[PDB]
Amino acid sequence: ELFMPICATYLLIFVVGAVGNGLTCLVILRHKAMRTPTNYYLFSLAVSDLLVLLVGLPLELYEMWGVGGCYFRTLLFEMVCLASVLNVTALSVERYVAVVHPLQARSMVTRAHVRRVLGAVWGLAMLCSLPNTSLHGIRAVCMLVRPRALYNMVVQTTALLFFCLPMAIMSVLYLLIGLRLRRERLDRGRRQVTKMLFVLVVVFGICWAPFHADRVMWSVVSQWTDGLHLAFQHVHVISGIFFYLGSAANPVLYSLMSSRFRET
Amino acid sequence: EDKAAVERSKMIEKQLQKDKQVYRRTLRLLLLGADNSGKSTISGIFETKFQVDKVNFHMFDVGAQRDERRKWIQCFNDVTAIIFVVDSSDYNRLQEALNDFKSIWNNRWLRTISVILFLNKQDLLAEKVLAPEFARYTTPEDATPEPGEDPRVTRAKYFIRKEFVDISTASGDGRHICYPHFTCDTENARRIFNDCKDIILQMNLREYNL
Amino acid sequence: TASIAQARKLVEQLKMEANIDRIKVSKAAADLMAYCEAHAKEDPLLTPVPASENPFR
Amino acid sequence: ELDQLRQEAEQLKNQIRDARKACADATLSQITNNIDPVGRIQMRTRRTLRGHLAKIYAMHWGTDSRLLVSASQDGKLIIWDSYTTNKVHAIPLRSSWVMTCAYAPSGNYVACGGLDNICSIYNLKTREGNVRVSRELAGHTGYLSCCRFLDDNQIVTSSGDTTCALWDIETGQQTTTFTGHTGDVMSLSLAPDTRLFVSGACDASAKLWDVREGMCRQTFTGHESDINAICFFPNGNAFATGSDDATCRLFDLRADQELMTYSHDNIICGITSVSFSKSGRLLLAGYDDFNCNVWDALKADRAGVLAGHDNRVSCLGVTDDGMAVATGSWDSFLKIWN
Amino acid sequence: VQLVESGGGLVQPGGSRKLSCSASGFAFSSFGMHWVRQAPEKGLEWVAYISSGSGTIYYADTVKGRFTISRDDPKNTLFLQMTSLRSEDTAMYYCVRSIYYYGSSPFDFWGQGTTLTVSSSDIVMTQATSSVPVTPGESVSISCRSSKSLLHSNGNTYLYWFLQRPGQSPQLLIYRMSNLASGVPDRFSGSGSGTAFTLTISRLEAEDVGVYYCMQHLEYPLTFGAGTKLEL
Amino acid sequence: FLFRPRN
Repeated sequence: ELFMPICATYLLIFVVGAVGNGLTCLVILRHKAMRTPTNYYLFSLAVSDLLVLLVGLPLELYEMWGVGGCYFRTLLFEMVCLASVLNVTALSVERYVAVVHPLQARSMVTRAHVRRVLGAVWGLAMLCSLPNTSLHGIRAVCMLVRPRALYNMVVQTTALLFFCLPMAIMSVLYLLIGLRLRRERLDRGRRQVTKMLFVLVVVFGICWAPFHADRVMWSVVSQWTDGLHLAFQHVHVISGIFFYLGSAANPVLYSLMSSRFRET
Repeated sequence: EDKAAVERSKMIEKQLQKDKQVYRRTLRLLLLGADNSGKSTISGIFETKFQVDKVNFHMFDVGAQRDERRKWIQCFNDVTAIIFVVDSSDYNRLQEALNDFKSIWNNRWLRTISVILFLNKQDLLAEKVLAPEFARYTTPEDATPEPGEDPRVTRAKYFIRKEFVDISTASGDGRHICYPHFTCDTENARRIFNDCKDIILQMNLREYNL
Repeated sequence: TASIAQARKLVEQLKMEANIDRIKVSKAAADLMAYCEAHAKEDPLLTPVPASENPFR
Repeated sequence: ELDQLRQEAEQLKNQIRDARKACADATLSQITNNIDPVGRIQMRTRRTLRGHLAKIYAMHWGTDSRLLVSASQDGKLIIWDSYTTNKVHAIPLRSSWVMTCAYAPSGNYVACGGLDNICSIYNLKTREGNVRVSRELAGHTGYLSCCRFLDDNQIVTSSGDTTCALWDIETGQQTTTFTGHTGDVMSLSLAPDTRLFVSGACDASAKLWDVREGMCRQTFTGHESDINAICFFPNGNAFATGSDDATCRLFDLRADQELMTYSHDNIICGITSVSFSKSGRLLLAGYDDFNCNVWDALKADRAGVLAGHDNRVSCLGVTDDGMAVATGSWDSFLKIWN
Repeated sequence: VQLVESGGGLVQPGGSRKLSCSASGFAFSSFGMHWVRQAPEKGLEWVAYISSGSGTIYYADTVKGRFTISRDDPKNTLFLQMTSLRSEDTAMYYCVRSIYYYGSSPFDFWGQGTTLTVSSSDIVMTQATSSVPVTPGESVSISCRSSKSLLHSNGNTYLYWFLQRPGQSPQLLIYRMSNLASGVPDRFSGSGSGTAFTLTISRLEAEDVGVYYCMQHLEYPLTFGAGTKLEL
Repeated sequence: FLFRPRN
C-alpha cells in the first residue's frame, strides 16, 4: 500500500544517518586527548544533523497514523535545521581563511574563538527559529494557528532567502578557494579538495532546495485543488527524502571522507 | 593579603596572555646543516629573528653541540620547518650531507616536519662545473634552467637536487615535504616565506578535514 | 699518544672500581626493605592522609 | 700497546662482573614475596597550573614543599604557589630552549639551562623586587640536561658534552669536572647528604660520583638504551633509572649491581622521569605515553597510574614531605596529585 | 632603593594639596604602595593604598572621598591628591612600598616622608605602655593585643612590627609573627597567641632606642597600635 | 490522506 516504500526509505535513512553522526561525534569526543578545536565545527555539524534525524524524522515517520508540546518541538526543529545551515556556512568561511590566508587561520583559531563562533551559530539559529516557531500549535494535529497565506508565506520566503544567501556565499568562497588552489597547482590534494567542495555546494543545494521549496509552495497555495493536493503530496515525500538524505550524508562528506578521520 | 597575591598572579596572567599572542603568530625555523654549509649568511643556540610581510620568523641556529643529535633534536617538534643547508660544491662531503639529510628526514620525531632544503653556493657549483654524475644523467625537461646557464651546470645541479628529493620521496609519504632550492642571495627570506605559507596551508588542509 | 693514554686511564679506573667493597644483594635488599617499612606511616602517598591534614584539599 | 691495555680492561671487567655475580645470592623479589603488597593506589589531580605557553620541560619543588618552579620551551620560568595556584613569579629566560630547572634548597635561587649550554642562576630575593640573573655558568660544551643545587653557592650540572661539573657560583668557575661518561649525560640526583650523586647518560650506564674527590666511584650498565631519568632512594643507598627501553631499574650502591627491574609488556614507550615517594615504597615514572605509572619499588607490581595528561609527561617530582606529586607535560600543564 | 616624598608644606584649611613621591632603585610597578600618616608626636595612621597595576585602591574612612591616591608606573611616581584639608590632616606623610606574594615582606621600606601643616567594627591595636626605660644589655618584651584574632584560617598571623628611631622613618622588624625582616639582627624576635603578641628584643643595644609600632594586616582599613618608646 | 509542511 501507500506508505510501505516511504517507511522503508525513511527508516533506512534514519538508521544510516544516525550511525554516521554517532561515529562522527564519537571519534571527536577524543578531544579530551586527541582532537583539536577545529573539530568542534564538525561536532556542531554532526549534532545538528543528528537532531534532524532524531527530531522531525521519527515524528514524521510515526505521523503515518500538545500546544506547548508543539511549541518546543517546532522551535527545536527550526533551530536544528538553521543550526545545520549555519554550521555549513561557518565551516565554509573558516575553510576560506584556512586556505586563502593560511597563517591567520593558524593563529586565530582557538577554543576561545571556536566556542564563540559556535555560540553565534546557535544563537542565530534560535533568533531565526522564533518567527515560524510561535505560529504553530494544536488545531488533533500540530498545525498553524496564525494565518498561513500572509505571515507564514513571507517567513518561508525569508528562510528560503537564508538558504539562497549562504548558498551563494559558500559558492563564491569555494570558488575563491578553488582559484587559489589552482594558482598553487599552477599532487592529489588540490584537485580532490576542489571536487569535494563542488560536491558540498551541490549537495547543500540538492538538500535545502526541496526543504524550502516544499513549505514555500504550501504557503502560496490559496486553495487546495485536488490535483494541486496530489502534487504537494509528491513534493512533500520527495523533499523529505532529499533533506533527510542530506542530513545523513553530512557526516560522511564532512568528517569520514577525511584522511584525518580514516585512521580509526 | 591573599587578595594582593591573587591580583599579582592575575597581572602575571595578563602579561602571559600578551606573550601568547606573539608566541602563536611567530614561525619557528630550525636551521640545520654541516660546517661547510654557509648557513650563517641568511655557547650554543643562536636564536636569530627576522620578519617578512609582517610575519615574524624565529630561526634557531642550533650549534656548539656534540656531533650526536638523537637527544636535543626532540625539542623541535614544534617548528614549522627545518631549514637544511648544504654546500653543494663540496662534492666529496656531499655523500655525508646526504646521509645527514637521511638521518634528519627519517627521524622518528621530525616525521611531521617539512624541510626547506637550500642547496647552497650555486655560484661555486657552476664555476666548478665549468672548470658529479660524470656518466649517465641528463636533465629532465620537466624543469628548465634560467637564461645563461651552461646545460652542464643545469644537469649537474639537477642531479644533486634529485639526490635529495630521492631520499625525501622514498619515505615520508605525504606527511611532510622537502622544498629544495638553489641559492648563494637576498631572496632566501622570500623563499622561506613562501614555503612556510605552503607548509601552513597544507597543515590547514589536513586539519580542516578538507 | 692520547689514544693509548685513554686506554691506560680506562684500565686504571677499572682497577679503581674493582677494589671497592661489596655486600651480598640479600643483605642490601633486607636493609632497603627495613628502611621502606621504618618510614611507611609518614608517606602520605603510600597511606593517604585524611582531608584535614591534606594541604591541597 | 692498545691491544694489551684493552685486554687488561676486559679482564678487569670480568673480575668486576664475577664479584658482582658472587654477591648476587638472593633477589629483591625473592625476599619480597612475603611483603604485603601495596595494592591499588589512586591519586586524584588536586590542582592544574595553566600558565605555560608551550611544552613544559622541567619542574622542581622548593624545600618549603609548597612553592614550585617549572620551565617550558617558550622561554619562561614560573614559580607556582602549589596551594593557591598563584603565579609567584614569571621569569623570561634569555634562551628559549631550556631543558632543566632546579630550586635552591634555601629558596633564594632557581637555576635553569638548556640548549644554550649555560646554567643561569636567578636571584629570587633581590631588594629591587624583580628576579635577576645572579650568574651564568658558561663552561659547558653541550646542552645542559640537568642541574641540582647543593647549596646557595654550589651547583652540579649535567651536559650533552658528556661531562658533569661542580661549580662555585660566587666566582662562576668549575670546581671539579666529572668526565668518565661516553654518551650525553641526561639526569642528576644528589644524595640526601649531597656527598655523592648519580648521573645517567646516553651510553646506558649510570655512574656514582664523589662530589669532593671528583672521581667515579662506580659504574652501572644494566639498561639497553639511553637513560633519561635517575633518582636517589631516600636513604641514599639505592637509585632508580628510567630508560628509553621502557624499563626502570633499581641499583644498590652497596651491592654495586642492579637490584630490581620494573617493566610491563604493554609498556613500549621510553621513560622520561622517575621519583621515589617519601618512604621509598613507591617508584613513580613518567613516559612518552602520556600516563605516569606507580611501581611498588619492592614488589615491582604496577600499583597504579596517573592518567590525566594528554601529551608527553616530561617532568615529575615528589614534595619533600611526600604530601603531593607534581607532573609537567608537553601539553604545557602541571598537574599536582595526591 | 629610595623613596623621596615631595609636596605639602603649609595649607590654608579647606584648600587642596597634592603629595608626590618619586621612587628609585627598585621595580616600582610590581610594588603595592601605601601612604601612611603620623600627626606631630602622635602615632602612625594609615591613609591610603593602591595595589600594583592600580587594580585595587583603598582608603581610610577618615579620608575617604577627600583624598585620591594615584600612581604613574612609567614615571615611578606616587601621588596623593588632597581635596579639602582639615586641621586633623596636619602630619608627616610617608610613602611605603609593599609587595604581596607567598613569602613577601610588605611595608619593608618607607620613604623619608613629607610634612603637611594646616593652619567602627574594625580592628583596634592596643599597646600596654607609652614607654619603658631599660639599660643596654637587658632583654625586653614589648607586648600588643588586638580586638580580633589576627591568626587567619590560612595559618599565618598578620601582625607587623615597626621601629621608628628618633628622626627616622620606621623600618620593618617582623612582617608576620616571628618572620624577622631582612637586614635586622637576630636579636629581635616576635611571637603571639593570635590575639596578643610580644616583640622580644633578645639582647638590647643602644641602637634599639625608639618607638615600636604594631600593625595589623588581616583586614584593612589598615590600622596601627600606639607607639611604645624605649628609653635608657 | 493529507500532509503538513516542515516547520
